[PDB]
Amino acid sequence: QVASEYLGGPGGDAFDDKALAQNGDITRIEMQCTDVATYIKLRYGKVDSRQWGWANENCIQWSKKGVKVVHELSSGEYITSAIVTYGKYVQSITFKTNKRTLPRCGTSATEKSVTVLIPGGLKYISGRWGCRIDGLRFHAKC
Amino acid sequence: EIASEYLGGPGGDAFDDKAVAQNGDITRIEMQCTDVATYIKLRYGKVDSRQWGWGNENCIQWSKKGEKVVHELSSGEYITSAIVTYGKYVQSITFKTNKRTLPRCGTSATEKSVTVLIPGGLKYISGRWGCRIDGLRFHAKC
Ligand SMILES: OC[C@H]1O[C@H](OC[C@H]2O[C@@H](O)[C@H](O)[C@@H](O)[C@@H]2O)[C@H](O)[C@@H](O)[C@@H]1O
Ligand SMILES: OC[C@H]1O[C@H](OC[C@H]2O[C@@H](O)[C@H](O)[C@@H](O)[C@@H]2O)[C@H](O)[C@@H](O)[C@@H]1O
Repeated sequence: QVASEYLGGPGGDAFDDKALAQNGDITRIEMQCTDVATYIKLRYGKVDSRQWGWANENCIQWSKKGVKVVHELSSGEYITSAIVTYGKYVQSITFKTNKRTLPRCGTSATEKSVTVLIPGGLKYISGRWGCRIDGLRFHAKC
Repeated sequence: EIASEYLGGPGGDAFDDKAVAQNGDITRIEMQCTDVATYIKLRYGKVDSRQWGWGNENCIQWSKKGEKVVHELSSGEYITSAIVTYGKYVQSITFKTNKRTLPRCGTSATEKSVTVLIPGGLKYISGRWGCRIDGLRFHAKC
């Protein structure tokens, strides 16, 4: 389907939620948030993706960890906007839906910022990950 | 029935290519480009819309005019995203197709910027217009 550019750096390993997204529309957003966003895990219908980020609790060498943040989406709710700040890594993620605007994950928003609009709702993410979210790409439904 | 939010300001007169787009898929982008994009005019199959912008030559009293730019789409090529900078008006537009990123219309890109995904390809545009492009809304095929 249509996809944004890749937002972030070259580190970590690639991931692509495409196949998992065939289970259904996103029903839930889970992140771990401190001064930056250290992982992202979407639920597609009733099936969670893997935890994309914070590979290991020993990641506490190079960044704060943060607290788990879960936003359950209501039926018919979908993600229409993602504001991402990023350089070598994704720094912060602010999601808006057709129903509400969620709090930013990542209190520091000092890196270069991009706003991606997804009419009809986000279908899934891909990117790269390890101890953090090295980068994100946003995929539309068609 | 999927469409982006309206990007731009309240001036001009509303336009909507919904009807003229029954003539077929977009085959050409014609714009007028200086430091801003002053008009847009898509061709739907063989039929052009009216010129949405640069109402008349007295508009030179308020902004530069620019040069006509035409991008011909090949069969099976469709517009999949637009980077739009905008405020009171549309400032610049960089269209991307499933085959290529095209040159930007409007050399100045200093106003708020959004990357609009257009799922399934652009079906048609709506917006508002006068001496320039007050605003745009992208109607997706999805
Ligand atoms: O996802 C971020 C990062 O995770 C892993 O690297 C973690 C740190 O390892 C150190 O050697 C380096 O000095 C730090 O900058 C790294 O954050 C992973 O090995 C790497 O590929 C990822 O980019
Ligand atoms: O399409 C933009 C603009 O076109 C016409 O306005 C042109 C200018 O008129 C002046 O009075 C005004 O001070 C300027 O800001 C305008 O650019 C149209 O009348 C207007 O509705 C449109 O916004």
